[PDB]
Amino acid sequence: SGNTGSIINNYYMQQYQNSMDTQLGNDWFSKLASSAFSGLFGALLA
Amino acid sequence: SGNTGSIINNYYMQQYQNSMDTQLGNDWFSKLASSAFSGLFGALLA
Amino acid sequence: TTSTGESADPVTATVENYGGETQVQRRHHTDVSFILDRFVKVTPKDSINVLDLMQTPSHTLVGALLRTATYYFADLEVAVKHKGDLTWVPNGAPVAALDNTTNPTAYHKAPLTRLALPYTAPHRVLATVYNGRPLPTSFNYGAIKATRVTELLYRMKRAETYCPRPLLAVHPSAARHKQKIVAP
Amino acid sequence: TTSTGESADPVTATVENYGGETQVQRRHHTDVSFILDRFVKVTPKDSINVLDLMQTPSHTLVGALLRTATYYFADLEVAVKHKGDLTWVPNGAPVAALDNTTNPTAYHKAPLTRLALPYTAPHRVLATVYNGRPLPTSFNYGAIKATRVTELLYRMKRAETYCPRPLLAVHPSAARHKQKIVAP
Amino acid sequence: RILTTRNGHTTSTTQSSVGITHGYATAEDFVNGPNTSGLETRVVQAERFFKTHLFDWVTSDPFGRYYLLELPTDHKGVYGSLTDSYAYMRNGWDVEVTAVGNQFNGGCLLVAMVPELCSIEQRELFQLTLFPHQFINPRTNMTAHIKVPFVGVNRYDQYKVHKPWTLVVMVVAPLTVNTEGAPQIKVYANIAPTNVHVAGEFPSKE
Amino acid sequence: VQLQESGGGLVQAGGSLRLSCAASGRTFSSYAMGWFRQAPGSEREFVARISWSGGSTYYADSVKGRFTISRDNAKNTVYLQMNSLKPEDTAVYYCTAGFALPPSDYWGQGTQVTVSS
Amino acid sequence: GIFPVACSDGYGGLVTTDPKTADPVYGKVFNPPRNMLPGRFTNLLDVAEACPTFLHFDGDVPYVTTKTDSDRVLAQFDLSLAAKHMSNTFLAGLAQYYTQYSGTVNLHFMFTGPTDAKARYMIAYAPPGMEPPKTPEAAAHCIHAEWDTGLNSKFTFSIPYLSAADYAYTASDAAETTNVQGWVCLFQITHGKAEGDALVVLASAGKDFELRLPVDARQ
Amino acid sequence: GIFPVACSDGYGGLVTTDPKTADPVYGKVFNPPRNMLPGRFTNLLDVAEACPTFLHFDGDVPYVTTKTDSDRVLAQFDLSLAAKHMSNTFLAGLAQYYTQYSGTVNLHFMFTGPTDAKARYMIAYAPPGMEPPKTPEAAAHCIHAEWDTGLNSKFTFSIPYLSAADYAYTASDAAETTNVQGWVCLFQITHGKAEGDALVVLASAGKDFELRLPVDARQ
Amino acid sequence: GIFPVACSDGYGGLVTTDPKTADPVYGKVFNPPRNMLPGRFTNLLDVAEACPTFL
Repeated sequence: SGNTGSIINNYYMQQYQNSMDTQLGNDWFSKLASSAFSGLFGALLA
Repeated sequence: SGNTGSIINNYYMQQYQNSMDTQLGNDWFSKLASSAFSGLFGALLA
Repeated sequence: TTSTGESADPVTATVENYGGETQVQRRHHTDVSFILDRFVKVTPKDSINVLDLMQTPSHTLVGALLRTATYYFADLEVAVKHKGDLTWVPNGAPVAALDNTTNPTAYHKAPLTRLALPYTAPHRVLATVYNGRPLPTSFNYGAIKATRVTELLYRMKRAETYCPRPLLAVHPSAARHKQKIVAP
Repeated sequence: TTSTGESADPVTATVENYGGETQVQRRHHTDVSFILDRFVKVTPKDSINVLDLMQTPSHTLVGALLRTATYYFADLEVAVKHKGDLTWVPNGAPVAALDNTTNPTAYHKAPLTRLALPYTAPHRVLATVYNGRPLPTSFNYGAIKATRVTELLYRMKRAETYCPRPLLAVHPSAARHKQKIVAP
Repeated sequence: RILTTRNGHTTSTTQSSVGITHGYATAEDFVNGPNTSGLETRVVQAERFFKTHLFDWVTSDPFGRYYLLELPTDHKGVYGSLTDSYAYMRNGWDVEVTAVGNQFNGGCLLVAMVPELCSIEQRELFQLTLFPHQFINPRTNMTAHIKVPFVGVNRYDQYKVHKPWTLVVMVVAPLTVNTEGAPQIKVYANIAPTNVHVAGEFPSKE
Repeated sequence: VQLQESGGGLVQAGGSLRLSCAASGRTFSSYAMGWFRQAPGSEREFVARISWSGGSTYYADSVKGRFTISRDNAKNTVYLQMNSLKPEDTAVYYCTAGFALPPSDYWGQGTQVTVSS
Repeated sequence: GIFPVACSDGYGGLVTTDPKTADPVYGKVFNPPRNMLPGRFTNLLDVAEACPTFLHFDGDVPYVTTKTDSDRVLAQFDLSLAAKHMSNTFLAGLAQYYTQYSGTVNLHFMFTGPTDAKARYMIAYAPPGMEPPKTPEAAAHCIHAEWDTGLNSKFTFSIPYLSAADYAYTASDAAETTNVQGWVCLFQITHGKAEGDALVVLASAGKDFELRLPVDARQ
Repeated sequence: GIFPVACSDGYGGLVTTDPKTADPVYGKVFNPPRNMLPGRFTNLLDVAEACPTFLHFDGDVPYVTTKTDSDRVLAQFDLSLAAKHMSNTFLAGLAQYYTQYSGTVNLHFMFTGPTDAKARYMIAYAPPGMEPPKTPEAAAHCIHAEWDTGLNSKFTFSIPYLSAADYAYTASDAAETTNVQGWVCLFQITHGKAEGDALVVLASAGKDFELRLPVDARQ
Repeated sequence: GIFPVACSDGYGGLVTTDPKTADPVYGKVFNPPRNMLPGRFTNLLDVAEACPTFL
């Protein structure tokens, strides 16, 4: 995900090298930028 | 392609070790040298 | 391309209006996780140094891009050049703990020593700006102690940012900002 | 084998004309990517050295074979012997950047330090000769700085060459060029 | 050996010709790049010949006499105006050079399209054949004809600060009249752009 | 394209100077013109501006009302009329050409001005 | 025996940006669950596309006021991310940390004047190599757009990326006298009763805007 | 425990030509698309086969003029890539960076004279071990070709690679008195009215020409 | 992190007869073909069996 160049598996368990995430129960800004209006608001001529 | 002696895969991703090429849309000189005319221009005798 | 500016809805006009053609983009270098993963220097203190991402200078590439998000999360990698035995302590542990070899301790091995540290704070995500100038003591990755530390580096891993904030450039006096660029 | 010389079309006559037989060729050693991949020495400057392939001497094997192509592309590997911390900077970045440890920095580890660097220039392919004596500042791989650099080497990777140019040998005074060849 | 070359509404005809030499490629590379955002356009009316004088080739010229001509040059036609109305251009060159003595003259010429020509060394001329070329041998042909694409480190170039191609004409053998030939030979060139494309209109002077 | 300042010198407080700047190498009536001043030991600061038409100007606050900028397109020159001079105003005064709201690029060498008190 | 190996010279020295991970000291911690917090952004460009910011003009105000005189040039400035006008934007905020960019930069205009005032404007792009235009009639030959005031208060104009090389430097080299990327010019065609009325301008990344090669320049 | 290993002596020292790659510092950059640019060459020999270049003769001219006298030897020189005649060629340009070669070297002849002049020439190969021939009648026993002027102005002759060892040194050793690869000799059989008329000569690699063992000799 | 390792003592010292190969410096050369030359012997005893010598 970040800057990592190893094509082989990390020697240490995923549980050590990193902190383990938990769950409960570009996300916003890319979903915002994808809705940008590229059109023309008025009638086109020629 | 160049001078490289490793029979095993490079430890780092191809994306790091090298710069990634892009596309758009010996090539010339070998295709030139392959068209050289080896023949005789005039009639052969003996 | 006309619209109502007061809407605040994003409107991106394109070159096809007057007959251009939009090209292809490759944005890898602006990716948050990519751009923030690297070492940045922090001026150490002789013995005890609390690991804090806000100690990075604001004008550095890692410092500035950090401060543009109110709420950030990431692991930490440190690179330290020190004398003696570098002792690390998790968040919220007493200062009297740094003197115990039982806590993680890296015996001196030249030239320097690199560690990887987890996100140890109790808060679900940390913050660059806090409304309450000071930031709460609970924002830190812990501290490190050694006989003396010559250099200290921070490298963020798995960075995640939220709620962007202003990012400022240098304000020129003339019409442009003219710097000497590397040339042969 | 007679033909019209003014045609400029390549004409290669063979030994079979007078009754010889053409043999087998193995050209690996003249391959562009193969022959240009190796280290060549460049006289450094005490602190800041802009990475440029034209700094290689013109008579060296890597220098000469480089200059025979107008348009060249390749990655770069450097091998540096230096004091202090070697700091690298990408193309077109300000000179004031070389003082930041955030930029790629290799802490001193004896005897020397080897890096691999990508092709960082904006131009699709670089050039050995430019019509505009000077070459544009945008041709470079960036620069490196250290307290002092004792030696510097360049190694090209994935080399690609275009539009060949003259390659000259030493002009003898006598009928031959006579050198002392290694002998027991 | 008759050859007729038509560019635009202009033509040229040569009864003594050795054919065409295609430099470095048979056809242009990709015209539409990421750098222009697709705002480039092709100018059709700009493709056509224009004529210029080179020099006078006389017996006194020894081996090594050379004449540089940088392209594009000062052009008063449509192609010249483009250079002032557009900040980015590209094009290929179709070059033709003509030196007419009679068939009793002797000596030979070498014409070449040399990309990025800066201060070629005297010894470097012996290898000058590496570039696209044709020999003009008055024994045989009066005409040399060369076609080359657009080359450069950029996909579009700014012809004010950069001239990619340089036409060079070198004397490989000195002239000899032998009393039946022309006393001297004048060298002319007939050149047309090809595949011109432009972008980035300037404002005007008013 | 090169600029040359002139009209500098020495003066005492309350005095006045008229600086002169000549332009060369291209059309002067297409450029905006402005002055910068570097006081010794301080970084260089902005002064004043004039549009090519001579219509619009802008003045630094400290120099606002004390100084008056004017250009002559016929004479290919621009003028800064300094009035009510004050020992702070001691500085080297750079003549600048340019396009942008601040004129910026194409600087002259600047002239020395020292007001004494 | 045991598996032999060769310790290679010039390898292993620490690299601040290197792509490899530290050896974990202290394991088995769990994070407090943070899932689906509001306002997340994974890329610093997306926040640049979705949130335009103000420019900078004389008097240090992010707007330009209509003017009545023979001078119709409303504002004129270099196209660069090092410009003084762009300096306050967020977009020119990220630039200082990257060497090169490509793609479109969008400008947003919003007319602030009262309902009884009407004006008509022209934005234009002057490519490099010639002095930029001082009059709308001179600029009319460039790439330009033209709009006027009405029900909609906002106009958006995409400034093309047009250059020889596929990328362009963010910083402005000191040896560069004239801008390499050319200028953009904003004109006032005419105005009904618009004297003293303000036009605020904004800038944000376009669709194809791309930014690469991070560098720490100080700043 | 942990996987044991043995750091071996005499390994790991840096080698300028070594076949391995540096550790990447700075990732995720994309190149501007360069695909299908004109005039590419992937091998420095192909440009040597497809682009012949001039030789070097007395008076520093790349041609030899017909002569009227009892002396029919037009030009004579060693077969080596270190010769003075070859020195200006591109082919002898690459040689200086390689130790050894094998294969055929082609020579191109083009008669420049006027249409009313006719000549007839002889090229011949004199192998080593005996003095090279001073007269065409003496050379007629060697390997040779013979051609004359006419409609076609150009002749091409392949000089064989003939040697004891499968490869031959490019450089010429100082302790070598007489060329190891022998000589090539160019004669003028006769000429109609050809006095003062020039013959330009060219040289380029053959089909089987092969060049190996790169070395940096200075030069 | 990165794959850890232990540099072991008493290993790695050079051995004149050791069974391992040097790191190649200079590649892509081809030999002149020597196949089926006369009088080859791959083992120094076979020449001792087939060629008696004097006392």
